[PDB]
Amino acid sequence: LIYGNYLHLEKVLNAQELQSETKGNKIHDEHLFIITHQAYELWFKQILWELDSVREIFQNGHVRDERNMLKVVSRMHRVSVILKLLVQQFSILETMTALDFNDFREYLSPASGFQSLQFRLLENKIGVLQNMRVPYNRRHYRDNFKGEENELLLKSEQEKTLLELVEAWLERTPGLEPHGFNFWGKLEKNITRGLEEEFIRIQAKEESEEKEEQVAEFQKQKEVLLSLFDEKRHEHLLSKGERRLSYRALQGALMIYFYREEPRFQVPFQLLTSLMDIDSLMTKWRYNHVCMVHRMLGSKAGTGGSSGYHYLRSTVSDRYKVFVDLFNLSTYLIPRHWIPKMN
Amino acid sequence: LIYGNYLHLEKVLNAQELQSETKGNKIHDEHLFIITHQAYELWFKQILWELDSVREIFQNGHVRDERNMLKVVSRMHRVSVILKLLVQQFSILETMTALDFNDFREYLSPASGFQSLQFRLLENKIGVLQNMRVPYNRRHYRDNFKGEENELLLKSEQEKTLLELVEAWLERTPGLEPHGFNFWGKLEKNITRGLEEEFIRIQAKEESEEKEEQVAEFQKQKEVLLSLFDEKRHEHLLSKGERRLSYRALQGALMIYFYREEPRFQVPFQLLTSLMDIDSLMTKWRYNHVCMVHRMLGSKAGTGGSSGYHYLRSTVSDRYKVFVDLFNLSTYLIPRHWIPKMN
Amino acid sequence: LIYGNYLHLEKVLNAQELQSETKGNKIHDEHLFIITHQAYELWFKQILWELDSVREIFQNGHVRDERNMLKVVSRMHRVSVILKLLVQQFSILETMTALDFNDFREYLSPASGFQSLQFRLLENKIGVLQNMRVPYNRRHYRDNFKGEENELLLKSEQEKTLLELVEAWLERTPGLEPHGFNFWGKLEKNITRGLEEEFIRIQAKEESEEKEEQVAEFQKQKEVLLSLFDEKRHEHLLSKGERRLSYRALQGALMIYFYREEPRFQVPFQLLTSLMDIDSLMTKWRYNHVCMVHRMLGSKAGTGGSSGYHYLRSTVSDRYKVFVDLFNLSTYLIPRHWIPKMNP
Amino acid sequence: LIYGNYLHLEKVLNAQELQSETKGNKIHDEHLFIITHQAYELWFKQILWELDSVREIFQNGHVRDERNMLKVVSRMHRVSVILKLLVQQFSILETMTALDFNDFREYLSPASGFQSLQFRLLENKIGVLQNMRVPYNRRHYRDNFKGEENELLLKSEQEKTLLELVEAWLERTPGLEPHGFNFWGKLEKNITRGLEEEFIRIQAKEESEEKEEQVAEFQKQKEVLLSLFDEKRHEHLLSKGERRLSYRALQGALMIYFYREEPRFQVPFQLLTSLMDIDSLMTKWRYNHVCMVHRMLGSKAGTGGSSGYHYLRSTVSDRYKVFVDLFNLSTYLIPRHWIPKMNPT
Ligand code: HEM
Ligand code: HEM
Ligand code: HEM
Ligand code: HEM
Ligand SMILES: O[C@@H]1COCC[C@H]1[C@H]1c2ccccc2-c2cncn21
Ligand SMILES: O[C@@H]1COCC[C@H]1[C@H]1c2ccccc2-c2cncn21
Ligand SMILES: O[C@@H]1COCC[C@H]1[C@H]1c2ccccc2-c2cncn21
Ligand SMILES: O[C@@H]1COCC[C@H]1[C@H]1c2ccccc2-c2cncn21
Repeated sequence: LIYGNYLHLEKVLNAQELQSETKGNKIHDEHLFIITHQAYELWFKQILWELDSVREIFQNGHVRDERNMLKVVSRMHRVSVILKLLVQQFSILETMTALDFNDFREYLSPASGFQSLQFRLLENKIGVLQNMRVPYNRRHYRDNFKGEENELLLKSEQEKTLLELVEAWLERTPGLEPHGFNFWGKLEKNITRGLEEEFIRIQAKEESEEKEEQVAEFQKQKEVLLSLFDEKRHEHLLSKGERRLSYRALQGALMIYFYREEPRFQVPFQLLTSLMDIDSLMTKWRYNHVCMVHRMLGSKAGTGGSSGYHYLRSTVSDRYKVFVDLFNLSTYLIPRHWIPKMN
Repeated sequence: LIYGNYLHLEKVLNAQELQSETKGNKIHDEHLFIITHQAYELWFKQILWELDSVREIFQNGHVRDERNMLKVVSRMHRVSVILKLLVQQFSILETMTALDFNDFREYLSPASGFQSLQFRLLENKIGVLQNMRVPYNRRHYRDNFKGEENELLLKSEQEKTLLELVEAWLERTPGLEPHGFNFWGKLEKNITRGLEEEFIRIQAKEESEEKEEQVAEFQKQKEVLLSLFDEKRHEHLLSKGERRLSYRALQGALMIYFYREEPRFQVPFQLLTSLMDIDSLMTKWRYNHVCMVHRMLGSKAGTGGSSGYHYLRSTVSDRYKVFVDLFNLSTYLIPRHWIPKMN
Repeated sequence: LIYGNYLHLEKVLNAQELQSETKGNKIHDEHLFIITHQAYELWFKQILWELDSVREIFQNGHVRDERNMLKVVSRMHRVSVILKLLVQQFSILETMTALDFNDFREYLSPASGFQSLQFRLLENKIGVLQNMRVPYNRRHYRDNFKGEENELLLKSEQEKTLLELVEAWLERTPGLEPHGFNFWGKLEKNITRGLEEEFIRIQAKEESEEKEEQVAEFQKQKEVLLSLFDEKRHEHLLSKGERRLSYRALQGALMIYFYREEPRFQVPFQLLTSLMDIDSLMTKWRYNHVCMVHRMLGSKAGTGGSSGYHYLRSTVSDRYKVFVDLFNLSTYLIPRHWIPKMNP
Repeated sequence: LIYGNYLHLEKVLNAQELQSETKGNKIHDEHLFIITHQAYELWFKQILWELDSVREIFQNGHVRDERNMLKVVSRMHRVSVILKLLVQQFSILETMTALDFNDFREYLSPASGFQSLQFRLLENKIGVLQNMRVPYNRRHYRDNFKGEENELLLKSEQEKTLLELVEAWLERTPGLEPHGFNFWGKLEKNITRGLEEEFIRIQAKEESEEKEEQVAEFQKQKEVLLSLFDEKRHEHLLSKGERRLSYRALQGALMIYFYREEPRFQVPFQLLTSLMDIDSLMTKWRYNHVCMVHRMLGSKAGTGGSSGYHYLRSTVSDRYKVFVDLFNLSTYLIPRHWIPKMNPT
């Protein structure tokens, strides 16, 4: 073929219709606003392309096969790389002044950011749960989409999410077997014994101002480290939304996290890293978007009532962090010797 | 002289003393931790060097002289550039694993993060207020310091801060004069007349859901826009800490913000931009530091039974933003034609 | 009005046709290759949109009017910001392996990067010159285009380029007037007297190997500074292509460069800076692209009998630098006191 | 200990002596110039710390042991990360104007950028050879040093470089054994038969314009792919300096490069990638340092009538790229099916 025809530039480079130009008063900066979003949507399409291919590798149940595992890790890293660029893409819109923006703002109404199907699909496919999704202007997230788009968005809710699939894989981690290696058993013993060593040692220190603080630190460290073995706490925190992964998935995640230097757990750890990197960048994107909406509209300007800036500020939270459990693995790090070994 | 002697490399490259190596068990990654902090401290010294030079240009009262104004804007931009790099410097410490970090963590005690004199001076010299700051372990920030350091740290609180100096400059903005150009007067009249025209436009509009939805938004925006002309409200918000700049400073800031395209207001706006950039990057530094402490240490782990991650997450707030008023200027943007004519 | 309809997502998100998928054997990484180029082309469209608006502000002859000058500087800075991002966009294609790329490479032929109309227009509108443009496999860039495209590409060559327009503006700089301020005169005298004083200073020093180093450097710098006032040398370098701006434009550029701290020359300098940034980033884009063609195809693999990597290596040079004269202004920097004082 | 004492800030933050201030006329921007270099030198110290630890892991001969292999790959990646930041650090010095720079430039003489011991050690320890070093003002790089420094710089030349150590490791790659798996044998046969099959499809009537260029390209590709198996050519290119790795090392590198998707060759490939990244970033550092030396003092000025810019422009070349052979692995890229099948050997 020919470059332009292969890339369908007859469609791509003929999709720029300025509403200010259509309504007479053509505003120059409107073209930047069009291109920016079109670039974002092209990248969301690519993110979904990678995400759906990764999801299907899991659905086949052959993720553990080293060749398929690499495809997952690499494509997950790619999404991380795309998102990294997408955060930097805000710097283009920083060149647009608040004044020049408002010259065309009026022509954009009533079109909303909530009408970005690709962003919504991307959120749903990762594992952003609808139940613990903050509602704007007493209106639900799916009311903006009314048609074949609503049908496609329902599929993303129903179908197995990336979190659901990663949970499944984490549950099947070798070494968790109580009759086999028994990681959870061995760990509980070394930790309880490690803390007994620690409590007596913080007591075998001179009665200073530092001790009333260290004793109180112990009651919270001991609480955190042992609550790991309390399954009822885990089941209560899951219902609240404070935890996403199942108890067995959490055990698998901790195993990979501790044995990250081991050859068998290097690549599974890389995947966990990529899942955390995707979540951090999804947050940085939301944060950089919040700043953009504050610079252009203000902390009070919204849609027929409540400010848009205050709804979006509540989306830049740990509730929107799908792989929140993976971030909390670091709260349970124990000295190297306390980790059960091998022969 | 000679490269090494000029750069005093006999001091710089002979300041790396590994505590794990001193206490026998040498940990390799400890050297990375030393170098990173030494690089940060060199950059904080440079930030303070620029900041103090900018502060003294203001103190002389000749900041309005175009030649001195350029020195300020350029040096303020430089601080923005240094901070941009310091945020990126976290990526170096991302190469250190949580496991390898804990191997030397023990040797670091009792040295703390808020024992960094340069960072504290940097906060104080910008205008981070002592009353408007969150305490860790019910202790003050100055209690960790003693002697000559505590003496130097009190000077930064007492002496005129960058905010105090910018406020002073903003108060002396030409055009605010009520018998001169009378910007504030002209503005208030234009906003009243503007809202009136906007109202009869919404009133004559065909009675719908969007007609009543627009009335609710009009009433909220009308309230907001005229709240700007209530000086006692401003005075009450200043005491609460919700605002930092004086009422006359806020008027000057709004003048530069609206007339940013004017030749007389391009450079003063660049300064306001750089000040906002500094505040944004100071936040991004705090945020990137809190992501580092959440994956190196725990969400509950800290010093003396305290927050740790939770305290450093309360610093990543608008209360630590010194130039908060400058960010809120956007919440008062009015259509281009409502802005009073300059000539 | 709806988001998708406003942004014409029915066109944009329905323009992804994988050739490997069309020919059966669907290659996954091909979709990344499509999206990447489509993103690049959307950004080239935006760069051209800004560039053409800047060019028309100049063509009206009212660029010296501070309000129009700001529009130019700001939009030129925006192009710099867009280019900065496109350089970083190569990092996306770094995730694609050489192996996975060759699985679909076959399905792309005979389509070439030389068929990117927008990139060619972008080069021509800035002021990349055809006569001093390296030819690939004994074939000119315009041979790869036909019809309406070839007609539109001819217009970009004929019409006033950004360089031609900036040159025009630089020629009309106040202070160059020999009967007025006479900058070039004052500068020539001052550089002569300055070098004389600097010579007394080096000569009165103690005879050592440090003195002979300062001598050889003074002699070299004396040659460079005095060669600036040689207009025929400039005229000869212009014909060779080693310089692009006219002698009077070069004088205006030096004036802005020295008086950059002055209120009247702050914004004109910002423009000069922006142009240099655009040239630097256009080079960094070419460099980051030649580093991808090497990694994906190799040092010797080309289209015809010629090497792809070797040709693209010849574009990452100073001949493709439109604003090359602006980069060389630093070679003529003189001590602050040698600079002629300003008239109030 | 206390933060300041642990980090020896009494040394670090008391090492800033402005020469313009010492000679009366204090220039503000001089402090930026001091801090920038001090930051660079701290990072060069850290790069050397990682580099020397990586070099000793190789010298022990236990680099193939998966646990030690990871230490190497990770620390090599860290150097890549530090260098990435060092390239971005030039943006700090971009805030300094050419005019403000020249106000203090005079006070810096006769100190030179060549007097950076750490940078020289870093170059020598990687594998930048003295035989292929471009000379400035007809003065060798070692002449700018004296005493203990000159003694320490000689050690870096003598001792096994990172290239020498990587070459050694590449030579011992499993599968190269002619009686074992015999990769080079299998590969040679497959490339010959592969080229034959392509020639039969090309030479199959349709004498057009496109067909002749396709013959010209086949003939050029056939030449390059076959010249790979000519060990005589390789040893001639090694003596010229156009290649750095030994013929057996090149074979090992190609094996990892083709079998990169294999579980046994994932981590060795990551190392090769990190080595190439280090080489790319070392170049980007030199290039960004060339742009800066052009913006300040121009393109003609330097030392003793010799151009500073022009010399640093000649260091941006492929001659300074130590792992140049690794970059050229992409030139001998063959269709997936031509690559020999992996059997347990
Ligand atoms: C001029 C800059 C921008 C402004 C002022 C802006 C404003 C807003 C506002 C006010 C909202 C809340 C919903 C609404 O009324 O639309 C929103 C939502 C959103 N915006 Fe933007 N936006 C901007 C740029 C972007 C860009 C460049 C993208 C990328 C495609 C984007 C994607 C979205 C998405 C996906 C949402 C829904 C977010 C969520 O529910 O979590 N916006 N935007
Ligand atoms: C391994 C990575 C790091 C960890 C785990 C870490 C941990 C902490 C912790 C827990 C705190 C709270 C106070 C304390 O107990 O010390 C803190 C404070 C602080 N850290 Fe670090 N830190 C790290 C890296 C850095 C770096 C690279 C710098 C730069 C010099 C830095 C500068 C500071 C400063 C200035 C504070 C006081 C912050 C405030 O009060 O707002 N930290 N750090
Ligand atoms: C897989 C990565 C890429 C490879 C291997 C590649 C390869 C090449 C090659 C070999 C050429 C020489 C002409 C030809 O045969 O096409 C070329 C030219 C070109 N490529 Fe690419 N390219 C890549 C990515 C890109 C991207 C992402 C863009 C951005 C749109 C791009 C834009 C161009 C342009 C505009 C030219 C003409 C350059 C000139 O004449 O100065 N290429 N590319
Ligand atoms: C104001 C910016 C700078 C200028 C004008 C500058 C100029 C130069 C010049 C002219 C040379 C050639 C030798 C000489 O006469 O010194 C050189 C060499 C060098 N510079 Fe700089 N330099 C600058 C910044 C830096 C920085 C920030 C570093 C980092 C430490 C650096 C490191 C070096 C090194 C290591 C060399 C030797 C390079 C080689 O032989 O390959 N320079 N510099
Ligand atoms: O409703 C939004 C108000 O601010 C301006 C953009 C408005 C809206 C919008 C309309 C058309 C095309 C894109 C976008 C967009 C992205 N994020 C929010 N949106
Ligand atoms: O208190 C911190 C707990 O985590 C480990 C580092 C601890 C502390 C620390 C000890 C020694 C030298 C520097 C620093 C530093 C900077 N920011 C935090 N720190
Ligand atoms: O001719 C190029 C050889 O390498 C593969 C891509 C080939 C060509 C190509 C074909 C189709 C779509 C885009 C591109 C592109 C960008 N820069 C070069 N190209
Ligand atoms: O030789 C260089 C000419 O330009 C000014 C700096 C000169 C020289 C220099 C003097 C003192 C301290 C550091 C450096 C350095 C690093 N790279 C170049 N330099």
